[PDB]
Amino acid sequence: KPQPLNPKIIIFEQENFQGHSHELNGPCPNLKETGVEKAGSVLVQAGPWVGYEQANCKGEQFVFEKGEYPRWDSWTSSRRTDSLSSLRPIKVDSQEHKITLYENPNFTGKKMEVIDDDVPSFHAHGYQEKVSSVRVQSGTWVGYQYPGYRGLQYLLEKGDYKDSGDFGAPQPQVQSVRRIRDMQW
Amino acid sequence: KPQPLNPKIIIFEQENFQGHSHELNGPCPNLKETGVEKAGSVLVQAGPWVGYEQANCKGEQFVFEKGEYPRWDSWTSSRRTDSLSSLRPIKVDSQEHKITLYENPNFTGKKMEVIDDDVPSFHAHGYQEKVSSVRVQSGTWVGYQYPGYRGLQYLLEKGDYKDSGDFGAPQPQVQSVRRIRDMQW
Amino acid sequence: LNPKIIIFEQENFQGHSHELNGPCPNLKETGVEKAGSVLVQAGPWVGYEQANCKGEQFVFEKGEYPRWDSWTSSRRTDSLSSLRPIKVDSQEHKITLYENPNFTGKKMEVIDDDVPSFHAHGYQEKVSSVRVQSGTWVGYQYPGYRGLQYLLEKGDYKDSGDFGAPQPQVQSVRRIRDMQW
Amino acid sequence: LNPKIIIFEQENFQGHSHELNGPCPNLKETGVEKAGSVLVQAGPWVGYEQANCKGEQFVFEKGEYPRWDSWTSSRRTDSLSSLRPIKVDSQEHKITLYENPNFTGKKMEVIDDDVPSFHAHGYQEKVSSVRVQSGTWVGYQYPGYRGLQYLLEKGDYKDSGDFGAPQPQVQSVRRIRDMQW
Repeated sequence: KPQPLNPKIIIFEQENFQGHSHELNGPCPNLKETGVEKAGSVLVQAGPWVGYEQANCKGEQFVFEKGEYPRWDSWTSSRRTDSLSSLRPIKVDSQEHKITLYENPNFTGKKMEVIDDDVPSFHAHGYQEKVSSVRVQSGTWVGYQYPGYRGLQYLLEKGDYKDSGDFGAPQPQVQSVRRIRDMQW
Repeated sequence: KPQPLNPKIIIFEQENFQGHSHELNGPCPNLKETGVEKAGSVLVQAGPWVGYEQANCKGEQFVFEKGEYPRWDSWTSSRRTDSLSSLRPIKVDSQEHKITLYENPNFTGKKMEVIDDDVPSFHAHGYQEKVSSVRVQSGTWVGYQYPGYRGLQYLLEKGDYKDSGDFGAPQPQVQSVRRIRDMQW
Repeated sequence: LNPKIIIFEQENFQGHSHELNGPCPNLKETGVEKAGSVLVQAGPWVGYEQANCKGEQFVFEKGEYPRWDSWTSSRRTDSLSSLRPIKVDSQEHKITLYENPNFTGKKMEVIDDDVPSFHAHGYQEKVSSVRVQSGTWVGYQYPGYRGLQYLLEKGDYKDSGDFGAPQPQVQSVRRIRDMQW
Repeated sequence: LNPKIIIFEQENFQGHSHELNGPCPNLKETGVEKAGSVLVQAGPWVGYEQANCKGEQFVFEKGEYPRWDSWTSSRRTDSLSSLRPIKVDSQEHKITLYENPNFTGKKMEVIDDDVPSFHAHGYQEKVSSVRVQSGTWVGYQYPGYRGLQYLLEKGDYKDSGDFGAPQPQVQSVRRIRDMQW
């Protein structure tokens, strides 16, 4: 289906998602000046978002996340109800480290997208093709030449690498990947 | 393609996988009584396998894994050559913990297969359907009712569970999963 | 220590204190209906709505639950009827590097992860024994997995030789994860 | 400590010892052509075949490399021509729970993982401060994530109140992983 370019969330009316609801797509510090008045139920189609008990954002919050929230009890283990007054999307910080290898130079064709997780045989994660291009989004990676990080070593830090010509290889042969994980200087 | 029911590995002859090779599918404590004589190169189509320098299995081993091993230097960072004499498959011990949720009772239909990794919104790992069956292969899991492991709790230990009727739920509603990870008794 | 849970009388840990170290089907009548707290000193356990460990459930991990409002992210249950220690299927991959031989002095316990270099872990000593508890590992000579490989698998390695190490040098250890067949 | 590498004269750490704490383009001529060892006391660094840091590479992590046979899982290189400290992009998600207020005494550092219960981690004390370094976390009241939620995000929380805690109770912390939009 279509992939949202922003947070979504349809706080309802009759609970159980029955009837009469409004979709809010970004901060909304109140809820009367909303099609709705009292937080009926909640449907989250892309989050996460963080609530509040007191409009203008203060009070006992709650963290809603993709899924269905069928009724008041539903987003408060607290049994402390009096619904939804503030609704802000959580703009979550998340730290991944990605190197993405490419089939043919110029970063096109079949790729092998790896993250944090280190990989020894590219041949076993299903990639089989030669490796000619690479775009290092983050982390410090050290791509070997055979499986079990053995043979020829190549350092691969932040920056796209278009050819072995600029990523120091003879045969565009990287069987394995390793992430450097620690410094001490 | 077809999924092997056993280890594979075609130690070759002319290096670079050129010419004249033999496929070994299980322990083979020697290599003359092989189409081959001297470990030319190695192609592994399903491993891992562990070698040796001295037939009958003793000496300086090496661990080959899916991928191509183009020439002697290739599976020895040691530069200590004199090829392959013993070839045994590694029958690796690996410990995963799996709970696998099901769409319709009787463990059929759309499933959500989770491992070690805990999951909060099933709705966000792409599963959307109700949850009526479950087969707990391992680990100690505690499946909630909404996202963020909230609402109703269900314990789910080793054993298949055919209905809420036997897995204690009212509405076949498990939005989240959690693995118990530690004991202290 | 076997399971240790303390059922109290009322909120905020006041009054009636009792311990428990095993299952309990009708604790409700064993002398406990005033369940207005819960302390776990070792578990995890499980509570119930009804008794005989049947009914909507709850799980206790360890530490305080001042009011029923922790175990019932609601209130649609009954009053704590039964209890029961939980049995945890938790697998781990433990290798343990013994500096001296036959398990002595310096020691490195590795649990699931890959170690490109022992030095940075504080391990600067030789290696002579290796008693593998789970999983398939393979020990390198120098760090970064370069050098001599040493499959190390479920079992005991008596000496560096006892696992093909000419010299007792092993600076790296990494888990073998997959199985292709 | 800045990068610290010691280039030696010959095998097994014998002879000529030199330290290094920065890059070095032609160390080969700086007085070092007899590269028959390498000790890393802090890195990681990188070697080269040729000089100017150009040529087939190698990486040193920390601890001993008695003979060229570690850095060259071959021998198709030149003799150690340049060196250079490495810059590591390593992200972590650190939350740190300060027992007293304004950062004092007991403290819990959490790095990436989910903590269903602090008690089992040894943390049995209240909470009053929380200085979040990375990632989006959310603090529970009781353990198992039941109770009061507290988004805790990049920044400093001065007191339990300073992050909506009526009472300074927080037994669980779990990372928020996804972003849907």
